[PDB]
Amino acid sequence: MERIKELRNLMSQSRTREILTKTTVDHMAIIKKYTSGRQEKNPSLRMKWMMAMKYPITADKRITEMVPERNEQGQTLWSKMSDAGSDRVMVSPLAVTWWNRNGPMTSTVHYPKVYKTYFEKVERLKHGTFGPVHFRNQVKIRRRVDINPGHADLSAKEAQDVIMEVVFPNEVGARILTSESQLTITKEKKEELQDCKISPLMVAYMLERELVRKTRFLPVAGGTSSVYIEVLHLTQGTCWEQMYTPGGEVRNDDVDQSLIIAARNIVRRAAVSADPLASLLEMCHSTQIGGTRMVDILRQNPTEEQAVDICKAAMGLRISSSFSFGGFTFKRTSGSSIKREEELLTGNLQTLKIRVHDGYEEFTMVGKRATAILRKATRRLVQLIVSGRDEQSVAEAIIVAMVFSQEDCMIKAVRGDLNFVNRANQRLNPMHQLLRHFQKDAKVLFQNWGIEHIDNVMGMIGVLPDMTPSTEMSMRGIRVSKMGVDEYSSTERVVVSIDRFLRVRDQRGNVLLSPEEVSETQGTEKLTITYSSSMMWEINGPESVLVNTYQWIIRNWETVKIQWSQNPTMLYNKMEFEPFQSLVPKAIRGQYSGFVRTLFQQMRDVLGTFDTTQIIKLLPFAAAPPKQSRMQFSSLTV
Amino acid sequence: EITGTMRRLADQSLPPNFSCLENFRAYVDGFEPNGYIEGKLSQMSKEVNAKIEPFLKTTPRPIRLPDGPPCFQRSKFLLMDALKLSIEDPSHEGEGIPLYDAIKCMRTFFGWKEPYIVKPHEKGINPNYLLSWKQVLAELQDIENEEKIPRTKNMKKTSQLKWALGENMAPEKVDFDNCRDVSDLKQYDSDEPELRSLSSWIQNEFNKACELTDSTWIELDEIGEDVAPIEYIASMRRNYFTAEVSHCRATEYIMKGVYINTALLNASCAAMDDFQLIPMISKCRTKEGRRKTNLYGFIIKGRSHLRNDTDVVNFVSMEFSLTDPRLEPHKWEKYCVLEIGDMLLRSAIGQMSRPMFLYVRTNGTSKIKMKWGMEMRRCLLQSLQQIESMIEAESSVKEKDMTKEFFENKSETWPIGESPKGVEDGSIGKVCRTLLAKSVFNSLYASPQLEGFSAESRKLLLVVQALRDNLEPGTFDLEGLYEAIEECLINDPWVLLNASWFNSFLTHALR
Amino acid sequence: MDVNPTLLFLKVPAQNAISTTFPYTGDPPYSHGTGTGYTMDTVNRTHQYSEKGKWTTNTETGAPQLNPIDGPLPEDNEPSGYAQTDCVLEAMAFLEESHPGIFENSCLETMEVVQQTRVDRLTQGRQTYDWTLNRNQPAATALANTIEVFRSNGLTANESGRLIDFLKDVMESMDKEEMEITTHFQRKRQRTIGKKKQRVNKRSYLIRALTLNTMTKDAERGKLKRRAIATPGMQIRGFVYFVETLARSICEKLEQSGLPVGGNEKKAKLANVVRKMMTNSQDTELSFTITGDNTKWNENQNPRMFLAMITYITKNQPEWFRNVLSIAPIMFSNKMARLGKGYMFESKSMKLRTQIPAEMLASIDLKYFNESTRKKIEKIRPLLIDGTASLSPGMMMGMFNMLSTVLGVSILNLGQKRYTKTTYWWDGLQSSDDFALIVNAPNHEGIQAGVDRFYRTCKLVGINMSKKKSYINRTGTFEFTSFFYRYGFVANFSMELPSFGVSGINESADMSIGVTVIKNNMINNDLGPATAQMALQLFIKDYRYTYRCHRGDTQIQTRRSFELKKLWEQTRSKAGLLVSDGGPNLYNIRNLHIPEVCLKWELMDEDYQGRLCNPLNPFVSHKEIESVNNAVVMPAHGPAKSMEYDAVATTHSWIPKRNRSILNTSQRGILEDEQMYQKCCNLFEKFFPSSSYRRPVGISSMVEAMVSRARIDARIDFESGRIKKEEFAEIMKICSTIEELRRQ
RNA sequence: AGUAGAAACAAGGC
RNA sequence: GCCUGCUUUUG
RNA sequence: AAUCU
Repeated sequence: MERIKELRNLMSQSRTREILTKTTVDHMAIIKKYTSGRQEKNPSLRMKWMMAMKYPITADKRITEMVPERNEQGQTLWSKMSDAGSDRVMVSPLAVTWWNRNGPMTSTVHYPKVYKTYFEKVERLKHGTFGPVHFRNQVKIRRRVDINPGHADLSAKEAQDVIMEVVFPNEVGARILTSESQLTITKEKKEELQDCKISPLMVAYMLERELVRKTRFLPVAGGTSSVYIEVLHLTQGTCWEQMYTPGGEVRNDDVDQSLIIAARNIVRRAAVSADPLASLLEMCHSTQIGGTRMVDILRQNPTEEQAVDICKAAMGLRISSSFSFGGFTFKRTSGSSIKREEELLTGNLQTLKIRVHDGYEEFTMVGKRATAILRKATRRLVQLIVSGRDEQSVAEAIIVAMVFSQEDCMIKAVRGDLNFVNRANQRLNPMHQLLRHFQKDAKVLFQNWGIEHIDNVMGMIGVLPDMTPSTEMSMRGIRVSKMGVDEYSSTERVVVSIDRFLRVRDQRGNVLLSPEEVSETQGTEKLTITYSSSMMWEINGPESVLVNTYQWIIRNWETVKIQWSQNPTMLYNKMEFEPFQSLVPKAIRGQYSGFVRTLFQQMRDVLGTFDTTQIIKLLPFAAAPPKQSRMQFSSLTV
Repeated sequence: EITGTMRRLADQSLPPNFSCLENFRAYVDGFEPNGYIEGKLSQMSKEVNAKIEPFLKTTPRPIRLPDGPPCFQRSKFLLMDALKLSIEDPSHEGEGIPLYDAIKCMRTFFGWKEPYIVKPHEKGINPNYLLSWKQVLAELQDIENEEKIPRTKNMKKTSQLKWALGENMAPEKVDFDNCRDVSDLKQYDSDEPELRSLSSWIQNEFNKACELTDSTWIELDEIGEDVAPIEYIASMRRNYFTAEVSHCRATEYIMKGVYINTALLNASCAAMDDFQLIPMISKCRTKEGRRKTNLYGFIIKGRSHLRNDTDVVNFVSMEFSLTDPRLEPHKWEKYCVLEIGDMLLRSAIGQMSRPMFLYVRTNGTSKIKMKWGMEMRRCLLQSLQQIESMIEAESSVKEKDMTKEFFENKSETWPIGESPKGVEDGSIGKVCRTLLAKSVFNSLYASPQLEGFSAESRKLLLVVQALRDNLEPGTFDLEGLYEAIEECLINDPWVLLNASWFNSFLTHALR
Repeated sequence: MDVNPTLLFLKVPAQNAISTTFPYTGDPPYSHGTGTGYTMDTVNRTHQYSEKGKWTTNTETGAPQLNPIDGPLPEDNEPSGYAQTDCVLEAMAFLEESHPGIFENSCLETMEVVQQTRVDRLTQGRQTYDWTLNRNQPAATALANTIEVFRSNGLTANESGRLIDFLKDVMESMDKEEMEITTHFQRKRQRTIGKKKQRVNKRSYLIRALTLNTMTKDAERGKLKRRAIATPGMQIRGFVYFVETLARSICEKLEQSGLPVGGNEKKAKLANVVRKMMTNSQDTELSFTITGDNTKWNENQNPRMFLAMITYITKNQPEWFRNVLSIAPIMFSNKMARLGKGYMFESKSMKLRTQIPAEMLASIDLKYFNESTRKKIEKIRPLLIDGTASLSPGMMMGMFNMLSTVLGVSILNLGQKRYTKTTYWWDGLQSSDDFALIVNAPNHEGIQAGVDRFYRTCKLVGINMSKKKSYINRTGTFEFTSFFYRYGFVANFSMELPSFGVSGINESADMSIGVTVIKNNMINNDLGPATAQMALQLFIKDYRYTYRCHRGDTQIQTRRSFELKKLWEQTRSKAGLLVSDGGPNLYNIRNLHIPEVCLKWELMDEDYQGRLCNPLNPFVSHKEIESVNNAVVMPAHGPAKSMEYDAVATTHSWIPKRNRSILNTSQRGILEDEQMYQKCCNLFEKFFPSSSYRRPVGISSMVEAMVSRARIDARIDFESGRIKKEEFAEIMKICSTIEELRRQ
């Protein structure tokens, strides 16, 4: 009613009429950023200079009917002079404090729900639990980490339409909402923010900060989750760690990830020790994750991974001998396997190293909206049966199985820019990258796989490149079935035994797991893992391990220098050099050991030869059991 | 489609053996390499080279310093030669009318004389400075009889201050078609500055800036209550830091400059046409916990219509001192020095009656220089940051906090200065004060020469470090680097002193 | 004892104390007058280092242009702009040979970008030289005036809203005889403000479209003498946008580049690359590192080599792509340069001063000038055409840094040991005008030979190395863009020192930025906790003194020391007040990551809480999502970056006032245009609220959509809701009158 | 005079 | 008497 | 146990 009158007042004029009539809506975007200049090249100096003068601030003109021209002392609060390219009028910083001591009031109960992120930080610092401070040698590594983790369901393209429907429900257009999480969030935020008058723009900005994800490169030690990165200025320093545990609730992805990493590191050390099982138990007791102890997560949390399974079985629990790949849950049912550490090329000519497995083996793939049975050999697929619901479910299962097969028909079907490193020369994982490449569409992998005949057994359905069943000839090894419900609930955990050297065995006597199946990969925990035995660096990472090993031997030089001469075998077989040995490759440990021990021995034999740097350098390599040899080395790899 | 004009510009935008864009495109499309770089290298002269000049101990020569008349003083206020009158007023930093405090601190001195000149300026008119002092006194008197101190005193615009503040000195701005046939019409003078040689007083100023004192000069804001252990650790670290830092003359100069530049900027924006009297006031807490107010002198601001960041506001500085100007007159080239009184110090010489001088000057400043002197407290961070780094670098090694060991036990020391019999070491607090004074002097004596010298000497510092680390360093043109360093040493005392220090460093290093 | 801080470097290494060598607590050097002299110097320099080439006269501009390409080979170690085509193309060919598919994929990405992007992308950026006014203006203002003159002449393809159509228009505008423009004036005796039409012949329009503006760069850290820089126009902007898009896409796929990555990404990439080199290197092999800068980098580099590169990278692509990427190096090979403000003259006898514009240096007697300037003008006078100098043989500072990095990596890729055909080899890291080389060989003779071959292979392309500023040591220590690597990168903290004060945006924003830089420097740099507490204290002192907001329990008289005391005495809970309202500071390391309103929200009084945080306040202004909590800040050694600060919209979130000098100038009429456009756009946001969150789209006039939505909302709100019949009839009447005003 | 330092300020515009 | 105190600053 | 600017 009042804005249409303003439109009439504008249209009555001549220049403004000419602007309204002869200006399209796509040109409005350009002229709204038209100006003489709005750039300060030193804003600090301008503030210092302007806050020394009267009337440096600007405000709307309706302040003239809300604040008086001057106060009781006679100080003027606003002027009659107007800003340059605006209707706004110049005012002082006294109008502000006048408003804040004598101005109109409102209700501020909606405010902690709009600005939810900020008040969540508040409540999450209030209910936090501090702990001691530990001084030590700290190594930070630079990584991409999340500031805002966002809503895991919305993908950052649905989130903007959600924001549109909540705040601007009539200006959204044709987009209907499809997912159920969208409708849930929409109704929640729509009944919360019902008749607020803060501003739509600020509500939208804050909903974006709530829902969409946001990353940053920073130097990091300890935890990588977002609740631990907002306080990285307080938990981590150059020489000091501060124990801390935020107060809110934690997502379980972080917990299972951190348990997996912790268990991997623990197993990696424990394997090279003399009694692996005792060391493993002592490490699991003396360690905790996000404040909660590790035994609690190990008893409560069901998670599929080899190292977690060894830990659980060592606690006398029932294991799910299983793992994960591409969102599917694999349980081996036949055969052995060994990795090979090999190298190859792609169709786009990028070179890459991978670990290809040995032996014939069968597997029982499982998933959320599919199911499958798989048989394969070294680098070669043997057969695949599928039980998906929709056709694209079978497509997912087939591309996952093809990647899992490690066949050259898949490697030589890679086309386009597929960079196998990050934007900072960081090695991503090859399997995940291939599996991401073939998820846009795997047209070339289907058109290059092959074709076979079929026996037409069971009336089983044929494969589909693009939804075309072929009931007599089809892709090699790939068949299809159909099920309305689950074939079998394979979530049935078994009882096991363990040797000292961490060989898991079923009730019969066969072998199920071993410290060779755990990954050789070095990850970075999402929750801060805290280890309190005597030295707090023996599960922290390779860099810390190196620095702290050499620092320890420096500090204890006074007794190592004399133990090195008399009874040195009791110095090499020492509990401090075991985290180091986990980094030396298993093939060249004893060769290095024999090399170094012969070095030190003939360094003792002839008189007048002593270099403390050599002894401080080569001791962590003489820890291992000695294998003799005849060759020589110019360097030593770690 | 490229057509018309933009084809022609395309044909005239290629190498010289081409006349059409399309023939060039065809040459590119048919390009297969058949060893061209090898040929062009084989043709090129062997005089085009990158021969490696080794860098050894006997290789680096000293940096040559300029020759000329000795260097004078150029700060905006006196550093070591300054005197303060005090009354022991119990008010904090920004509290209280300053003209009233000034009158009160002038009442407490007995010994005023009829002023007369001791050391003239030799390019000015010294009676005008004398008369300006007398005018200041008359105005301080007629303040008292006004029934309320006004916080802002304007002065009368008379011949003395019009001369001393540069009024109607600018030339008039006209059109070139009205000044063509003028004889001496020429370009603004744009020449190499006058060279000036190093003197001994800058090192004594720096030595006194690094000194302890019997008073406190900085009272810090409160912060929150400490809830975590590391907050308490940081708090004891901070107690030590603040103890070392509040007792230092460099902090006194910080507070002085911040006060004066703040005052000048605010008066300059507020009163652009009026002349204004501005006292130099400071606040301390002496050894017994008593607050003290301190008067260093007076400033008279002139007109300050500053349309631009570099435009200059002129002012007249008056400062009290006890230091005779007849012993280092080359330091006081820009000053007239009067004699204003006598003073009886805590005396073993019966009662002393040492004379008392007033150093008078015309100076000038800009908005950006004021802005940067209005925020000198950042210097306190720089120093302290480095100190904590060192501490942390040992705390990582010996897994414990080491602030107490360093600050109390004086175990570890670092070289700080050169004495007869050679290198002398100091404790972490001495290092802190030395770096603080370095930053303060960088802020007070800032010039483009310092920028240049810092960069070009960073390079040589790093190649020397590479020699000490035994990394086989080398160069391609070292005399070019020296000629580039020496290009920036012209006339600034602070920069020449840094160069002298660098030569001493090369002498004590490179061994 | 006489004190020497430099002797500290006798115990602590230079990299672990390099912060002492940065005098960034003092004012930086500034320029005071004209920059004409530095412009002349750069012109005559780049015509000096390319002088043995051949001269020609353009048929379109009439300008003398110097072509040094495929010129003679150098005979000494002085700079040279004598580039060779065959070696550039061989460099590109071997680059594609080593990293196949790089150009194809980059070209496909850039083709998508070319097809989709819009003209509005030119609105966001830095200032831009407007040929319509012969000075610099913001980007959107220049775009708008250019579009206006185009539509006034007949070029209307940009109505499509795409960029490539605007480029077709600017191309089609060159084939016109007489362009027409409009100019601002104003007269006062009564302030009359109007416009006037004028004409521009074809050659005039060409020199105006091809020219760049020049100015001197203030606030430079690290130099005794001032530098000149250039600013390009509106017509060379979309083309260079696409070219730098292509170059970005390429350089992202190269392990040697450093330009598209910032902050810790940069250092991470550098460190990973150094480790990769030291792993591929052998143990019997000797290894050295050159820390190097290039001299006269932007004067030697020629656009014709860039055209060669472009035509090799677009090999086997559609001709429209090849022809829309070939126009930037063309237009930067026929470019010109405005000289600047001019000079000022002085007479002591008559006591007067005068100014001399740069557009009379060809028609002025040289008696006035001094020797250096006389020589400058004497050399440059041939190249003058309508107040702007021809400048073909080189670039200017700050453009084509990506493609120049591509050439640098092309030269670094010629050390793979299958292209040297020998036992020495090399690799390294490159950013525009800075590099780190690493050379491997079994002896020092091979090291010298590799250094020589790098120097010569780089001179065959126009890349000259500064021997005066470069040095070679063993591997482990080097310097790259003021990053000092010593077996690992090292913290400096003095580059970040001018970021520790009041930023000058508003109370809330300055507060948030002040605490946020402290916690950032705690993360990235090595600012300790105690020093951070001190930083808080000092920041709060500066905050209080600047904004005149002291504790309220103090006796410091300011202009608003009375309002704050009244607020203090009204208030019961005093720990809930903000530092801007005269309250305490509850900040510490524990809680640096929380705003000032949520930190103290349970401590506030409800009346204060509702007054402060009120949407009806007249002080707040939020306009668009890309400017809500985002401020431009100006670091040391960089361009003006944008900082994100977490804050709550309060009555302290005010905007400050404007310059107001333009009232006194002929171009005063831009204010009125701005004002009217802002009226119209504000009303549009009243009708269409999403217009500030999502870009509108449509072809109708604004009034049409406005009155239509008025009618619709009226109907829907009368049917079931608030609107009665009287309001309905009245506003429909107003809509009718709006139609009678627009259609007639 | 003074600030400053390769060109300007020492008020400017109508 | 009127108006102004950054109307042109690379990446 | 990861792949989102």
